[PDB]
Amino acid sequence: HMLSREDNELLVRVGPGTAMGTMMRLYWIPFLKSSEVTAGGQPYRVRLLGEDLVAFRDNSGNVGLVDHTCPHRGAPMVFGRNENDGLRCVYHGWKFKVSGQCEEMPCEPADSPMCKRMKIKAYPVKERNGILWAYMGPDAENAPELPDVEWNMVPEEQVAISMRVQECNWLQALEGELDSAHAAILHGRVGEINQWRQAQDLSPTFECVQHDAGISIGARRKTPDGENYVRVNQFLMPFWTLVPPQSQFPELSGHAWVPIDDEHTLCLMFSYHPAKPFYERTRKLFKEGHNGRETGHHSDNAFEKRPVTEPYHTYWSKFNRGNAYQFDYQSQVEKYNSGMPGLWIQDAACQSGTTPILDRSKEHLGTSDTGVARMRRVLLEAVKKLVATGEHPVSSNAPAAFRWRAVSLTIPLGGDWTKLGEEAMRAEPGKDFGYTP
Amino acid sequence: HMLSREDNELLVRVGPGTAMGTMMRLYWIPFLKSSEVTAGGQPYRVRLLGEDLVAFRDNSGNVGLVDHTCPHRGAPMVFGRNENDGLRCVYHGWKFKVSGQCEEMPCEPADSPMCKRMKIKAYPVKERNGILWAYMGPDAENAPELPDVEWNMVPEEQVAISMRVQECNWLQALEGELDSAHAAILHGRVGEINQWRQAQDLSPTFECVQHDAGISIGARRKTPDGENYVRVNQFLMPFWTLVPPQSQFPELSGHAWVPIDDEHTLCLMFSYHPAKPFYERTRKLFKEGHNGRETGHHSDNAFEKRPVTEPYHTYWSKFNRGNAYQFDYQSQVEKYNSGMPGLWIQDAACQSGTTPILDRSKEHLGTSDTGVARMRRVLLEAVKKLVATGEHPVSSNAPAAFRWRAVSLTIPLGGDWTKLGEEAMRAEPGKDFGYTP
Amino acid sequence: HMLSREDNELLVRVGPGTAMGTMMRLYWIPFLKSSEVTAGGQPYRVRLLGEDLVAFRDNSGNVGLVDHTCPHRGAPMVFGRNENDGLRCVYHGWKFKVSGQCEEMPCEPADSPMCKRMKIKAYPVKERNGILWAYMGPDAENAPELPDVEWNMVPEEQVAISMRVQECNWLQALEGELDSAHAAILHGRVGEINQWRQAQDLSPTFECVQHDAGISIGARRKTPDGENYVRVNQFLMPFWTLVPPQSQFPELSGHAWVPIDDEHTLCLMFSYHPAKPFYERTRKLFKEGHNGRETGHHSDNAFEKRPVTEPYHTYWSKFNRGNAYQFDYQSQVEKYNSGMPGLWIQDAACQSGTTPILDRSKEHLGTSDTGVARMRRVLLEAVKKLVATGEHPVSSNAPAAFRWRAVSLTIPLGGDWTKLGEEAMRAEPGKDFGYTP
Ligand SMILES: N[C@@H](CCC(=O)O)C(=O)O
Ligand SMILES: N[C@@H](CCC(=O)O)C(=O)O
Ligand SMILES: N[C@@H](CCC(=O)O)C(=O)O
Ligand code: FES
Ligand code: FES
Ligand code: FES
Ligand SMILES: [Fe+2]
Ligand SMILES: [Fe+2]
Ligand SMILES: [Fe+2]
Repeated sequence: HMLSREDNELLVRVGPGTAMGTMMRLYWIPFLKSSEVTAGGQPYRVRLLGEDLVAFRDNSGNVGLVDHTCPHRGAPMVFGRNENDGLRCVYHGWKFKVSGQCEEMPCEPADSPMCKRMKIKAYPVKERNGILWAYMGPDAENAPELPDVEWNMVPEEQVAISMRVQECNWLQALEGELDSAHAAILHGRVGEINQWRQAQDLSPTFECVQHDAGISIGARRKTPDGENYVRVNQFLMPFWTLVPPQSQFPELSGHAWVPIDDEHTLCLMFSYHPAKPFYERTRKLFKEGHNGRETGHHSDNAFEKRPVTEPYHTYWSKFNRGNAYQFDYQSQVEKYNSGMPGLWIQDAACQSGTTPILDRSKEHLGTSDTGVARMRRVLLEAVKKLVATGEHPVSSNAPAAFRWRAVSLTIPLGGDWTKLGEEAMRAEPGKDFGYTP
Repeated sequence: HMLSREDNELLVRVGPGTAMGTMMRLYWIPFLKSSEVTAGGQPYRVRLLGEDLVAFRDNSGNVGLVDHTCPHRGAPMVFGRNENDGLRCVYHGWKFKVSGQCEEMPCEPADSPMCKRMKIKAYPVKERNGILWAYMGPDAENAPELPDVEWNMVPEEQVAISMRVQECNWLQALEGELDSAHAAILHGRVGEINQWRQAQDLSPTFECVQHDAGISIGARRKTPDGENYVRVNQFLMPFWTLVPPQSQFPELSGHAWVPIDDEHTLCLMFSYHPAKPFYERTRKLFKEGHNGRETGHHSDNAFEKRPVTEPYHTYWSKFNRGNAYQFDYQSQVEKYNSGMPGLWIQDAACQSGTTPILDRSKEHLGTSDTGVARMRRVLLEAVKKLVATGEHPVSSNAPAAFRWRAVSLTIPLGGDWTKLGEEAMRAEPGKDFGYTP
Repeated sequence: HMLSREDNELLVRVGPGTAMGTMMRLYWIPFLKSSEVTAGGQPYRVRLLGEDLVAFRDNSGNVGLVDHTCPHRGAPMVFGRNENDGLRCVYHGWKFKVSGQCEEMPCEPADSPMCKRMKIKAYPVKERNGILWAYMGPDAENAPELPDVEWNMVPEEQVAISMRVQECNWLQALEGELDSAHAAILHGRVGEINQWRQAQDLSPTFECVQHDAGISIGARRKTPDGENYVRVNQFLMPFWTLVPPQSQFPELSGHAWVPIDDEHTLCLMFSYHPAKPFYERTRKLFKEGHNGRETGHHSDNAFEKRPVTEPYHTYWSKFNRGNAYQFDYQSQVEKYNSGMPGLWIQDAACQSGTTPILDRSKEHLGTSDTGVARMRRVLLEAVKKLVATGEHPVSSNAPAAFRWRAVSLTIPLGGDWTKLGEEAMRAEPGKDFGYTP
């Protein structure tokens, strides 16, 4: 469970040519909402796995993802003209299709073959249920299908999405969602029956079961009746977490914790009902805030302004390191265990720590980190095999391996959740929970 | 035409002791307007070729250029008292003349010889037609006269000047003014006869002729009548560009692209009539803006506020990297090929690229860069000889070599512009264009 | 007197494991006002000698000083809950006493021994006359008593305190207070009898006498009557300066110039009467400003806002590098030798120089720096012995060695101030000056 500086480096470094950056590049990356690029409209800057890029939707409705720098003499592609089914650099007129193929160089002789030989760096994009996905691996023609992540396979009326930039490395943010025991402590109310059933037993015991695409982490608690309440969080490779539903207005939430660069993470959150249209009231509260506080989702109107040249320029929060997440001491005294003004914010402020990259060689884990330690083991084993022998993880070529659900089961004391919950943990089209969360 | 990382380094690095910084130091540097330092008034911070300095005009009207740091115990010289024909550090009273010679140390015994031995680093300044020039080379007593650049030799009523800081390395900005084919593309209007004659032929062919002080770059276009329209841009060592005049209210513009440091450039722009007082209307539009947009010059009231301790503290634009040059997508859609709100801004946003120093080893040149490639050849050859054998460029000791003009000639198809334009490309006191631009 | 780059490095570097950082760690560090942490109230971030920490006062009134980072999984301790005589990280509930001992880990089994073995990095704090002191040395059980610095031993009604962050390395700020000749120059009025008696003789001669805890620096001036006026500034190890009193409303001022990190200094200033309650008018002017200008103390309401996560978040001035200390040229012309709007500000702007760490290998000292040079000699000798042989300075284990006062004596021409001022330079409980300042 104890990590060297070297192990820490293998996990946090995601830039081009790095171990973890190479392994991340074997998977499709969910990187933007469909709505963010309008056909023939403004391009949108992103940065993914350390690389600065520009997405645009052409007039025929197709999205390309290209270098942010023009390959001619280096002008910014975000200032290009998106029209006639291409993005054209305004400096000398080089025009690129969504594929990256250059289509015109107006300043060059018309006989010139330079144009047909020219490509801007570009990555294939797929689009599903309002989400754009990119494949950044070296062999696009050998890319598998999108992963069978249920949240992105249900009709859109069943799902609610948000995204935000968090100012820390991806893995310490991901860990925060495989950490069942934190929630009652960090997110609880001062003083006072209980508020969640997790509040009933503050020290779950842990059991973890590896499968082809990650690990199931069962947090086993005692119930005031001497049954077991098992919350099973799911990790799916390389950067997915699934959160076990609560009692009221039960839904399946989770994130892809997409590394923007070594210091920043795109926190793509989803909340879905597996079988019914999503709760209308919940949807609105995600978007507008709840009792004046952020939910687990980022609300729609609480982002700062950034220029178009910044990556994810519309996803930087008004709650950030530079203002200590608008921490409110008085509310910590009077009402909330933590004075951060919302659910995701409480998570972000803790997990982002006092520097953007956690040094795990300095940490001191307890039993509450059992699941965290086990998930790291999966990552490290995978990345090391990739470095040692060039072997890819099974899950990088197996879309059907992602058909998982987190579950919150009530079972006899000492029960085997892996058997009792076998069916409920299986994702299926339009199948309901199969139990009472 | 293909540059190594190493060649790129030789060109972009301008700090003390570097190859290009050594070669730049062989030439007089135009570095401030006369009006910027009033006799006995406030000193003004500058940084040139990587060095932080303070200019001041003493009570007798003479300008000195000295270290920004007091040589005693390091106090900032910009806070010194400019009076009694010296600048005096307020910490312990050391007073320096424009030459750098220390004149008084009030806290020292009056017998002490330390004072007469003490000099602050200082560089010789010359003043001509409202422009201050500095010589930063190691052997001031062997400095040639100022270069015979016509723009700075005409009476002031014939010339209009602006300066601005651009947040990129000097050479990529200079290149933008030896790049005839860019202009119709970057600076054109959406949709629609034509607007400039350059718009008639979007792919000039290129011919370049080296001379003692740089290179003449002839962009040859076709005319709708089967004559040739040749625009000859001029590069003069080490950092001058001359722009061929347009048809209406023809004038000769250009820049010295003065390296402030490796990441910043002082863009000193001049526009002159060679024989008549400058167009009054043009002058005002440079100063005030044109249809609410910047011209090629920076307007007088569109700079941000900076503290006196910053170099060129009054020349940082309100249009800058941090706000994406106030890019306006709607105007790009409706009216302008590029949505940057002015001529210089369109140039700056493209040429400054996505990082302050362009890596030319990553670029992909075409025929439109013929002149750019040829100018780099001149620079690289010069800097390499200087490194290899210590040989100075001819033009570093030949003021009369700078007597050039850019020209825009109409000539028979296939004509020899070098002969037909021989006289028009020669600068002479009060001589008119000698043709119709 | 001439320092190598290497000597400069030995003096300016104060982080963990460095020479000067090791030697500083042998002494108690005055680091906060008592009033800054209320019992059971908000914790307060500090950084000392390169280390980021959190101070808190528990419900029983005791102060702890702990790592700013939770030793579990790295959450910020400044967001912890200060209650029930501990500070508890909100992420997983780890609770720490003022000693650093962990008291609870709610998420762990109740049998678990991890808790009793766990400590957060913590340092012992002592409290005296409204000042909190920390011991950061490796052997706390062998720490001497607090130093017998009189300013912190008188009843509080005799003393006035301020603190501010200055954006430069500690030693160049400390030097400014062992530099008698600066004051009449930097702090004087334009044109015009005199204003201080230091203004009568602008070039004192210097004599220095080392003692166990530092050096006495006598600046000897001529009086308009042919007597001697000796101002004796005191340096006490490692970072104390004592300022000789003036004529009117004489008081003893000084600072501990506490290194926050290599680039920042906590300027803890004290002004006391040795025998009477402090002048009420003086006290108010320190707090409110004097004729609209800062005194030597920072006024109470001229700090910028910083988030709770910044060290010394309430001590960053509105007069700072980023705004050139609100320098006012017009006032420099009309009224003040230096246009900085106050006494400490004039000091700060000069001594902070043009970069945060002065490179002494580039300086050019004169006789006015005699005391500065001698104080450096004491520091360098001490730090070198510590590195060479592991020997600690005498003064690091001798509280009674700090019982010193600066003095401003009137004595016969050529007198021996060390004998004439022997008694006046001795600090004693409630003893008056023993002369007329
Ligand atoms: N995102 C949820 C996860 C809840 C859980 O792990 O049970 C939180 O931060 O509380
Ligand atoms: N400064 C002018 C140069 C014009 C030319 O090269 O012809 C521009 O940016 O358009
Ligand atoms: N802090 C005082 C010290 C005065 C002295 O050294 O005499 C000043 O800056 O002027
Ligand atoms: S820089 Fe993009 S076309 Fe020339
Ligand atoms: S620092 Fe300039 S005179 Fe002393
Ligand atoms: S990070 Fe502080 S208790 Fe877990
Ligand atoms: Fe949480
Ligand atoms: Fe241009
Ligand atoms: Fe002073």
